[PDB]
Amino acid sequence: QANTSYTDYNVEANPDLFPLCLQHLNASFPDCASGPLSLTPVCDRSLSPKDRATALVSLFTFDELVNNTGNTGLGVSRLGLPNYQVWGEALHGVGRANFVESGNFSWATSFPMPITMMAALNKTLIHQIGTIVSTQLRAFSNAGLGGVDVYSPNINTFRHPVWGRGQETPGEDAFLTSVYGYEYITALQGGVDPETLKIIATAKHYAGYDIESWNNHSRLGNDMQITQQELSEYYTPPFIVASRDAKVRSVMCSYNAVNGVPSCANKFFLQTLLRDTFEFSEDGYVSGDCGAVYNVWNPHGYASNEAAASADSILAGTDIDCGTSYQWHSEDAFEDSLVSRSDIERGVIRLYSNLVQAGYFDGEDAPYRDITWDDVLSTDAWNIAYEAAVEGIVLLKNDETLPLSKDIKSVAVIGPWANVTEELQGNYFGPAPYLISPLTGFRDSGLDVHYALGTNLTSHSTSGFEEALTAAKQADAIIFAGGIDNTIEAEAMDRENITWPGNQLDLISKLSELGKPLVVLQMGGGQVDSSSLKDNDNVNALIWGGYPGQSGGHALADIITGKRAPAGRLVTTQYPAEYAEVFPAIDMNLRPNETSGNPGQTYMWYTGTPVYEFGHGLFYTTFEESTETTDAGSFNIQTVLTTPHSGYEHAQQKTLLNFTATVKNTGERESDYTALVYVNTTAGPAPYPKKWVVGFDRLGGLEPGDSQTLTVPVTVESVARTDEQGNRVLYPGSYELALNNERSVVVKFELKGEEAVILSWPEDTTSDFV
Amino acid sequence: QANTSYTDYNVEANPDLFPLCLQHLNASFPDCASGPLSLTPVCDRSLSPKDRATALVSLFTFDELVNNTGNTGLGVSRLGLPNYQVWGEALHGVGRANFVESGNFSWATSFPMPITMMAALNKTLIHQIGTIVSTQLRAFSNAGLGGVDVYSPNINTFRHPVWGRGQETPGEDAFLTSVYGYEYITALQGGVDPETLKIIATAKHYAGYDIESWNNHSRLGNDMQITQQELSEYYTPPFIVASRDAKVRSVMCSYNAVNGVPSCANKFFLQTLLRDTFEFSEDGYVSGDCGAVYNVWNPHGYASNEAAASADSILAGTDIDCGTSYQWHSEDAFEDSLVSRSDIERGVIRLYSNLVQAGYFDGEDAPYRDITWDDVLSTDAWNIAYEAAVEGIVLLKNDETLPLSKDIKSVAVIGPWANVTEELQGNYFGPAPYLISPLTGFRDSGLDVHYALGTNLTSHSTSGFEEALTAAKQADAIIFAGGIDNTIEAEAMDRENITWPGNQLDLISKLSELGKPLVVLQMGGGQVDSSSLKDNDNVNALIWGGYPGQSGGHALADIITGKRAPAGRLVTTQYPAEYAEVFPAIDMNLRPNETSGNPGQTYMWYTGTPVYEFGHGLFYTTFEESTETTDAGSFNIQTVLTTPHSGYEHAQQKTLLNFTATVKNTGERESDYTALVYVNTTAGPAPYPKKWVVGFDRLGGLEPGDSQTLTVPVTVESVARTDEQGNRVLYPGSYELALNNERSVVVKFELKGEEAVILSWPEDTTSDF
Ligand SMILES: *[C@@H]1O[C@H](CO)[C@@H](O[C@@H]2O[C@H](CO)[C@@H](O[C@@H]3O[C@H](CO[C@H]4O[C@H](CO[C@H]5O[C@H](CO)[C@@H](O)[C@H](O)[C@@H]5O[C@H]5O[C@H](CO)[C@@H](O)[C@H](O)[C@@H]5O)[C@@H](O)[C@H](O[C@H]5O[C@H](CO)[C@@H](O)[C@H](O)[C@@H]5O[C@H]5O[C@H](CO)[C@@H](O)[C@H](O)[C@@H]5O)[C@@H]4O)[C@@H](O)[C@H](O[C@H]4O[C@H](CO)[C@@H](O)[C@H](O)[C@@H]4O[C@H]4O[C@H](CO)[C@@H](O)[C@H](O)[C@@H]4O)[C@@H]3O)[C@H](O)[C@H]2NC(C)=O)[C@H](O)[C@H]1NC(C)=O
Ligand SMILES: *[C@@H]1O[C@H](CO)[C@@H](O[C@@H]2O[C@H](CO)[C@@H](O[C@@H]3O[C@H](CO[C@H]4O[C@H](CO[C@H]5O[C@H](CO)[C@@H](O)[C@H](O)[C@@H]5O[C@H]5O[C@H](CO)[C@@H](O)[C@H](O)[C@@H]5O)[C@@H](O)[C@H](O[C@H]5O[C@H](CO)[C@@H](O)[C@H](O)[C@@H]5O[C@H]5O[C@H](CO)[C@@H](O)[C@H](O)[C@@H]5O)[C@@H]4O)[C@@H](O)[C@H](O[C@H]4O[C@H](CO)[C@@H](O)[C@H](O)[C@@H]4O)[C@@H]3O)[C@H](O)[C@H]2NC(C)=O)[C@H](O)[C@H]1NC(C)=O
Ligand SMILES: *[C@@H]1O[C@H](CO)[C@@H](O[C@@H]2O[C@H](CO)[C@@H](O)[C@H](O)[C@H]2NC(C)=O)[C@H](O)[C@H]1NC(C)=O
Ligand SMILES: *[C@@H]1O[C@H](CO)[C@@H](O[C@@H]2O[C@H](CO)[C@@H](O)[C@H](O)[C@H]2NC(C)=O)[C@H](O)[C@H]1NC(C)=O
Ligand SMILES: *[C@@H]1O[C@H](CO)[C@@H](O)[C@H](O)[C@H]1NC(C)=O
Ligand SMILES: *[C@@H]1O[C@H](CO)[C@@H](O)[C@H](O)[C@H]1NC(C)=O
Ligand SMILES: *[C@@H]1O[C@H](CO)[C@@H](O)[C@H](O)[C@H]1NC(C)=O
Ligand SMILES: *[C@@H]1O[C@H](CO)[C@@H](O)[C@H](O)[C@H]1NC(C)=O
Ligand SMILES: *[C@@H]1O[C@H](CO)[C@@H](O)[C@H](O)[C@H]1NC(C)=O
Ligand SMILES: *[C@@H]1O[C@H](CO)[C@@H](O)[C@H](O)[C@H]1NC(C)=O
Ligand SMILES: *[C@@H]1O[C@H](CO)[C@@H](O)[C@H](O)[C@H]1NC(C)=O
Ligand SMILES: *[C@@H]1O[C@H](CO)[C@@H](O)[C@H](O)[C@H]1NC(C)=O
Ligand SMILES: *[C@@H]1O[C@H](CO)[C@@H](O)[C@H](O)[C@H]1NC(C)=O
Ligand SMILES: *[C@@H]1O[C@H](CO)[C@@H](O)[C@H](O)[C@H]1NC(C)=O
Ligand SMILES: *[C@@H]1O[C@H](CO)[C@@H](O)[C@H](O)[C@H]1NC(C)=O
Ligand SMILES: *[C@@H]1O[C@H](CO)[C@@H](O)[C@H](O)[C@H]1NC(C)=O
Ligand SMILES: *[C@@H]1O[C@H](CO)[C@@H](O)[C@H](O)[C@H]1NC(C)=O
Ligand SMILES: *[C@@H]1O[C@H](CO)[C@@H](O)[C@H](O)[C@H]1NC(C)=O
Ligand SMILES: *[C@@H]1O[C@H](CO)[C@@H](O)[C@H](O)[C@H]1NC(C)=O
Ligand SMILES: *[C@@H]1O[C@H](CO)[C@@H](O)[C@H](O)[C@H]1NC(C)=O
Ligand SMILES: [K+]
Ligand SMILES: [K+]
Ligand SMILES: [K+]
Ligand SMILES: [K+]
Repeated sequence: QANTSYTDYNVEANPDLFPLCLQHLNASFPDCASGPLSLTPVCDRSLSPKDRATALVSLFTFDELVNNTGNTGLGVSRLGLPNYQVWGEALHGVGRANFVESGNFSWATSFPMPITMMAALNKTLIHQIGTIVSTQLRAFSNAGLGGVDVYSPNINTFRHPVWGRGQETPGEDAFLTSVYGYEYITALQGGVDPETLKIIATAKHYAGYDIESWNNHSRLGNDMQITQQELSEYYTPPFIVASRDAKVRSVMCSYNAVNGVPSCANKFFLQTLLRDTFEFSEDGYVSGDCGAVYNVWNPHGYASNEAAASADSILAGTDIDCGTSYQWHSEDAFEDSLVSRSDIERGVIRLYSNLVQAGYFDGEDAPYRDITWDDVLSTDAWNIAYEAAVEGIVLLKNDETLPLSKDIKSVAVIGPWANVTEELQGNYFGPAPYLISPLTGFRDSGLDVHYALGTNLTSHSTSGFEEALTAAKQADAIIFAGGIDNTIEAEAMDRENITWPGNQLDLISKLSELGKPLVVLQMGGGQVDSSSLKDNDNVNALIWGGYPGQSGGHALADIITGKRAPAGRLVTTQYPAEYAEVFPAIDMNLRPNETSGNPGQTYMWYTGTPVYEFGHGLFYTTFEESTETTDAGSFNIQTVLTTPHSGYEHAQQKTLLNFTATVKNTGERESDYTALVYVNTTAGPAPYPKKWVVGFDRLGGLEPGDSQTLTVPVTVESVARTDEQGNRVLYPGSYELALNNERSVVVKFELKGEEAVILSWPEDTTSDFV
Repeated sequence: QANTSYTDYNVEANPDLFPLCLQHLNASFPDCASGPLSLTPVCDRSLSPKDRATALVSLFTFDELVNNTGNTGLGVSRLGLPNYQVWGEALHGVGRANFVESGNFSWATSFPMPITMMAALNKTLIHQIGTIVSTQLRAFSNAGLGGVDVYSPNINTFRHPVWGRGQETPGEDAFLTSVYGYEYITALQGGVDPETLKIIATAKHYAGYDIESWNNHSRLGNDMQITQQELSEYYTPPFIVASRDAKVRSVMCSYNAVNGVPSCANKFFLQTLLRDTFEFSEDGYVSGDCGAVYNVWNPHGYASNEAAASADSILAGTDIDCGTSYQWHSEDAFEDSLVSRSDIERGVIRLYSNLVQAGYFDGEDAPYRDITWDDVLSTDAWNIAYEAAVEGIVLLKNDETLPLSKDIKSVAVIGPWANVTEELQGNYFGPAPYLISPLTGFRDSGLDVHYALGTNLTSHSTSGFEEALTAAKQADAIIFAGGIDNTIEAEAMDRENITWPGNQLDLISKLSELGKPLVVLQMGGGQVDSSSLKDNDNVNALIWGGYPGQSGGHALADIITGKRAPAGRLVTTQYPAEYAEVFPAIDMNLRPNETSGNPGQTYMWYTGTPVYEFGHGLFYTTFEESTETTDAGSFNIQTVLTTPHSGYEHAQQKTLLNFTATVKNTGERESDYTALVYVNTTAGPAPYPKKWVVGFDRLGGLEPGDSQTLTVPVTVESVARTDEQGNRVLYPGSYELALNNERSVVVKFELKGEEAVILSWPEDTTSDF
């Protein structure tokens, strides 16, 4: 929109937002004791949030209203209503507060990226990180340095491995991503529809959004073709959980179109599904992504100008524009009879219904107003950022080599990821209190360190190889730190292949020839094809370290020395290189299609051979896994659905059965234990998935010789399939539950009786109406 | 459904309901102190109604749930959840409680029918009647003789004069019917979204429902073709007001189809309009009319069988079935994958959310649990049923014969409506404490009364004429009581003409030849063509008495003797007879169509000459009306919509201007004064309405020589028209406001600027999908 020459947004994936949209605001609170609103209904705490917000908005002029329809809400000076910034961020830490240069409020805790947080398979960790982030956000708000809503979490799935924003997600699985959303959202908001909202969370990006730019296909003009079956079974479940179960107060509509219609103008998505099917809060608001309303016109061409784009997005259910479309074009829309004043008010009322419920109008003694800089210091000092990295690092390959023997006195630390700063933080980060590189972690370890760069991330020069081989020949062991970073994968920048960059694999190869223990760190969010390292017996160990955050280097060193033990697992598939060449990344069809050369997408459908599977991870000990009951027997679909469901809003939320096993540490070292529970079946119509996740857990601190019971509740809805119309359906037939990729424990069950619908999927009558 | 031989419901207008649907239930309250529910969340008074209702429904088995999807909810004995009857009625008084034969709870106050209540043009009267009905319903509830929801009020409009249920309505105008609805609903519920609901009201019948049976077109099979412009401008506003403004907690979906789709299976009506456009309560529930879900299958054929009818109605948003379709076919629908269990639960959760908000779970000290038989007696003793009849009687014709001069000592009281009982009550009534006929009113007046039947209502016999002509010759003055009743106009029985029945006009004609003062009472809800009486100089006076309720004869006699003075006005058009012969009553098009022989419908569009107009009524005095400012000047549409709107949810609810006039009693008797304020314009699309109502009021007790100020707020929304897509739009141009049919005061105003949409009408993408 603010471009200075011709810009084709069908190819360019970065919008050009106006400075008003990008402006940070100095935050403050309305004065309900003595200000102009003090004797008016918005300041009457006996009324509902909706009645208070409706009363406030009735006091505005139209010009005043329109100035508060965008993220940069200019306020209403006449009424003592402050400016209010909707555009906050908290992907993995406070991200878009008004950080000062130094001293108080100059930093916030930088956790690992979500892709690393999820690899821990610890739902309690995601919840605790959300509670700290929520506290830190409220500290910035009380200092005047931010608002009380954030555009987090990202609960899209990492469906295709090239995606430049997969790093922001909990991986490729809808079950894990749903649970991540639930934990992070309920932590941010301070409970499940609580008395006072702590931070308003925003589930994004709804929906069908998982490509930035691949092969020139800009997100801003992408029109993704998705079957109702796959929309219902895969592209929407995280949002169903966020809306129905976590009770999220905001959803962000995506830049892209689906089946012809931009999300923010998509009456089927916002009204028929989110509000009428997914039980979205009656007071919930939809934010457009930043420029997405403008994109309804340019470049989608769904509306013929920006005033018509604004009207179509408001009438579909986009309440707040991240942008300047509503602020600068809603008056023209009104004067051209495209919208009523009441239509424009509806979204601002919803926003302020949530600010009322967060205590914005309730004065200095309301909940969470007493959080200070000292609460940022004391929550950071818990070192949960370090704990998260320790739990989410994944061991892909090991012989005897890790943890390093007491005989290893010196390490050569080599490669582009060894000496780093902000690379540790991925994207959507604020300033950190410190950043510990892998180099620094080893320097702090008390091993002798010999550092050589060796090669840059994307280089075809061997200039630095000799210095690196020299360091390696004189050390007892070699740590090579490489992979990808946000110079390769970012917002508006998908990868065009899924191989290691530059000549990193060539230097690793030469390092493997020296007769020394060789440990490789594969960093970054997306996976790279490590088949050459898998196959090389002289590459002794391989770790995926993701984006490990402010304490990353200490976590990596502590795992490598065995001060801590790994138990993370991959939450995406590491595909072979050819996967990214053989079919278009914009093909949204999950099921294999030999005709189109689609081999099937994600661990659920892929018919090829991963380098390392979804759910792969190794330990510093051995486990023996067994169950008392390998055959859980039969359950009648009609019986399970027709008994009472005390404690659940819906019958299908009940536990169908517990997956239960005995896990014994039969090895030499204490370790945590991570478990994924997969279901597979021939029930329902072909084609059939290989399997799908129905549960997960992390057990803590199994000492050598000790046993712990694993108990994973498998719900009725977790084993439902999806019919060709998008209905969620329980089908009669044979099922198996399996522990991990190797299926160490298998529990069989049968569903008897007739098919039953558990979710009725509404017909899309709006997207193609004439 | 329960028919014993083949029944064609395309022609037959009465459903055959199963006895379970029709069964009255003994009412009781769940025990949240000591019963099985006491330790569960539905008995936790700290939670929301919705959370409490969701928690209750989660305790049920599916078979228990399904037994509570119909109006006759069987309860859940395991949980101590009582049976609960959703089918209550309170059209104009308690109507469907478990009345006992004699003594306490054997009767309730029987007010005039709505059509007579509205003719008073007294919005406070409608509210006060609702408050008394609400209090009497609560007395029956506390006695275990009723529930706490009613299928009232009827806020359809009396669009076509043949309709057998027009009597139940506030007349043909959408503004009046919207105000009636708002006042009666807020009175029933005990406020505007109050803390505790008093009685759950149900706006009915949504939508396009205004024909029973005319020319064998049964309501059960009728598929009414309505433009989006007329659906928005006329057939839905009373429901928009009921939902948005009165905050009604229930809507009843109608028997008929509109534009191919039965109302109860109509996603556009229930979801896109009522829920997504009209701000229906997030906890509100839709009831089908009694048998309506069954009719989605038989006879509409929208669904192929009763299970599919049930599933389509649930998915569209019909929460509760008045009938046995949900109770006896829901399980089949679930087992055939037509609905989920959550789909079936949604409607019962909505019903119980309202029952929780009415204090149903809150025990004997909850609000309204202290109302007893004492409160029926004390509210009845206020005599508001009498006052309503006095205020809603309409004087159509008079030459100073009324009120009767003191020289009249004897009256001949003749005709089929003289000696009556339940005729006074119209329909949807319970037992009354007493019923005063016109004959008893005159016997109580201290006039000497000579009674003669004269003729029966629908008679081809002159056998009683001689005895009536004799009584008339012997008396000083003749009162003829006639018209129509529920033997002519009823549910499942439209009129086939709009003329006086039998030979009543022949006997009046003969009585007009005797050189005595002659007063005719035209009784019943629909109008009959009284042109022969208008034109006969020897018919001295004509009164429209509607259905005037338990005290009706005292109200008529007190008007006629001048103990009270009439001020009511007609709330429907009295059309000439040929109006009911020249175009089909099932044509819903309001705008005149010369090709189809449609002359335009209602006072807003009719291009013919009424016998007596909508808004016509006479007084026992003369009034002089004037205003200081006849030109209120210009208003800019953008300016008016862009200033603040403090105290209003919507800008368009603001007053645009006040219509004000000085009204002086220039005559010799104290009188009330009634006013209709009409607007007319050349703004917006042709064709142009003749006029439409934007306001009304009733001033009280103007003594001779007394002046009062009439002040009627004209809101921005009241003068908005409707475009071809159904949007409510304010148009620039020239407007006139006019006091009454004679336009005694005219105030001009101009709107300037650009058209503005004040209500965006959503596209119907579902009806033809
Ligand atoms: C899956 O992920 C889980 C979640 O992350 C992992 O569980 C976490 O493990 C961490 C690492 O061990 C624990 O971190 C250490 O915490 C202690 C402080 O503990 C106290 O406070 C904790 C936080 O409390 C707040 O948040 C919770 C949870 O949301 C609330 O419930 C509280 O009310 C409180 O809320 C406030 O703040 C929030 C956020 O702003 C707001 O939202 C609220 O409104 C409030 O303002 C709390 O969790 C602890 O509670 C545990 O311990 C209690 C007994 O002490 C016990 O009653 C509780 O039941 C709970 O018990 C369970 O957990 C403990 C956990 O270890 C078990 O032992 C127990 O048996 C039960 O399972 C507690 O109240 C902190 O001091 C540590 O930091 C020091 O040590 C670390 C080591 O890593 C160093 O790096 C630091 O630098 C630091 O060093 C200082 O102190 C040293 C010792 O004194 C000293 O040596 C140094 O010099 C230096 O001064 C850690 O930060 C974490 O508590 C725990 N979280 C939870 C929820 O359990 C889980 O392990 C993981 N894996 C698996 C397999 O599950
Ligand atoms: C348009 O229609 C209007 C509404 O019907 C007409 O106004 C009505 O006129 C009638 C006839 O004159 C009059 O009837 C008399 O009422 C006498 C008792 O009055 C007191 O109580 C009533 C009822 O109170 C309850 O209801 C109202 C709400 O409707 C509520 O606000 C109260 O709190 C109370 O609630 C309780 O019951 C309800 C229902 O069950 C529950 O919901 C609730 O929980 C409670 O349990 C009040 O309305 C009266 O209020 C008037 O007087 C007070 C001050 O005294 C004023 O402050 C108030 O504004 C109002 O004033 C208006 O009316 C009075 C006359 O009453 C005028 O003087 C004044 O100028 C105003 O017009 C009282 O508090 C009752 O004793 C009397 O019965 C006796 O006479 C009859 C014959 O007439 C005999 O048969 C009897 O046996 C008795 O001997 C009679 O019933 C109504 O009170 C009045 N109603 C209202 C709402 O104003 C209006 O005339 C009409 N026409 C025009 C031109 O406007
Ligand atoms: C679930 O997937 C597992 C793993 O592919 C299938 O395993 C086979 O089961 C049969 C017994 O029915 C054995 O004879 C084979 O040896 C098994 N193969 C493996 C790889 O273990 C299982 O059949 C699938 N179950 C369903 C119900 O779909
Ligand atoms: C409002 O309606 C009145 C009719 O009541 C219109 O007044 C008539 O105007 C025409 C001019 O076209 C005259 O021929 C008639 O004599 C008028 N009749 C009466 C009874 O006054 C009036 O023009 C309409 N105004 C608008 C703005 O539509
Ligand atoms: C910006 O790009 C658009 C096309 O996306 C174009 O129409 C417009 O002219 C450009 N603006 C400027 C100032 O170059
Ligand atoms: C709207 O915001 C602009 C700045 O973007 C400001 O100059 C203008 O005064 C605001 N309008 C009103 C009515 O406050
Ligand atoms: C910095 O923060 C600490 C802890 O909340 C506080 O004591 C100190 O007053 C702050 N400094 C200023 C300048 O406010
Ligand atoms: C590490 O990188 C920093 C820049 O962050 C650079 O200044 C420093 O010289 C490098 N350290 C070594 C040992 O080369
Ligand atoms: C690595 O990149 C830096 C920054 O461009 C450059 O100065 C340096 O020469 C490169 N080193 C090698 C070994 O290529
Ligand atoms: C498989 O791909 C081919 C070639 O694009 C296409 O014609 C066919 O519709 C696809 N099948 C499905 C199930 O989408
Ligand atoms: C599953 O295990 C949990 C935890 O022990 C238990 O409370 C629950 O009753 C079990 N559910 C079933 C179906 O066995
Ligand atoms: C009732 O009438 C229907 C047609 O409406 C017919 O199908 C059915 O057989 C009748 N029932 C009986 C028992 O005659
Ligand atoms: C209601 O109570 C009466 C009196 O005990 C009893 O005769 C009748 O069977 C009960 N049930 C119904 C359903 O009316
Ligand atoms: C459902 O209602 C019938 C009566 O119509 C009754 O016999 C039956 O017991 C009820 N079912 C349950 C589960 O209560
Ligand atoms: C009937 O009502 C009166 C209240 O007027 C009360 O005193 C009496 O006890 C009641 N009769 C019975 C038998 O309950
Ligand atoms: C009036 O009708 C009643 C009830 O039909 C009848 O019993 C009575 O005799 C009639 N009165 C006269 C005066 O005919
Ligand atoms: C009027 O109808 C009644 C009842 O059908 C009949 O008994 C009576 O004889 C009729 N009277 C006249 C005058 O037709
Ligand atoms: C007038 O219509 C009624 C039904 O409303 C009918 O009984 C009567 O025969 C009709 N009169 C004539 C003269 O056709
Ligand atoms: C008038 O009626 C005719 C005949 O039914 C019809 O074709 C025409 O469309 C109608 N005109 C309007 C404006 O509806
Ligand atoms: C209109 O009349 C009402 C009722 O008296 C009054 O409150 C209001 O202020 C008046 N408004 C104008 C514009 O005069
Ligand atoms: K492949
Ligand atoms: K009679
Ligand atoms: K006519
Ligand atoms: K105002």
